[PDB]
Amino acid sequence: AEISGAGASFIYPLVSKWSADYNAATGNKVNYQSIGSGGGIAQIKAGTVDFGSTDKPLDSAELQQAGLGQFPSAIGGVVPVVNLEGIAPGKLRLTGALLGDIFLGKVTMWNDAAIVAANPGVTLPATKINLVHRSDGSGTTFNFSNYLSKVSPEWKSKVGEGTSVQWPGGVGGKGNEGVASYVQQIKGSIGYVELAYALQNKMPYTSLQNAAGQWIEPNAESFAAAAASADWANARDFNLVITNAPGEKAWPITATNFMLMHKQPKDAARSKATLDFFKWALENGQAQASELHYVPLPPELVKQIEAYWGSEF
Repeated sequence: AEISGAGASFIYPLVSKWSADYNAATGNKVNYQSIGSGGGIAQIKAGTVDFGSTDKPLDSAELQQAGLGQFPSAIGGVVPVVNLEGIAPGKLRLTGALLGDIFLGKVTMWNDAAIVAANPGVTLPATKINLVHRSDGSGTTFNFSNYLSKVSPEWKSKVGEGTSVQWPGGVGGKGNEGVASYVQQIKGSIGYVELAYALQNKMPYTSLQNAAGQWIEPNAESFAAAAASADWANARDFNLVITNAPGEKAWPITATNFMLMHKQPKDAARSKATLDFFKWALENGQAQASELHYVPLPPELVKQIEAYWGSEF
């Protein structure tokens, strides 16, 4: 029995692993196309897939208009990644305001006084910062630009947030893989990817300062610390963005991937089979999530989701 899904590259490393493990355990096949959140929303609204995947949650008004249900799948994090010589992953430090100024093109050199001051003892080149951003409609760009809007008033007014924004500069890469590839190809570059892409490529991601003023390294622990303040119980359709999370251990660009399905499917058998996969992922696929440095959904959230499936589908 075969289900089809498409969307967010943010969750693709996890969906791929779950699909292989779910097949071993049940004999069922899950097919997933990594095409970005914009692509995911478009394909599910076109009815070409059984599920769409996006890291930008849709609001209740949009879900009602489209006849869709929405639920989280797993929590991850967006991380700034760099191509700098002699920098270990996590070593480079940026505040949210400084990261905003870099992506705005206000801070254009690696030896800019703010970068040097935040990184004592780090050797920085006297070269241009080469920006890399997503070219496609992206949930990773949504969570990144959403975070930047909260910590940079100039970013909020000039660029704002969304699956696509008007980037002041840089090159555009397709998908998280395309941003990773461009960062590897260009010396002195800076991009943003979901943590699993920095880890599989052995790329230097940066530390970021959280709203509590602590220097944080992106990992399942810091993502979980950010997720700990999420009020999922009071969210409608799980519409909640968890960037700039409070508290001492939170990674400031923590994000949730969401799955989208039709509340009244034309194929009841395939829709039931889709929910069969997601129930397995949330109940039996937590080790796989932790292994890839995602945060598996906690039990109360899984209960809320299963109740949502019951009432909406």
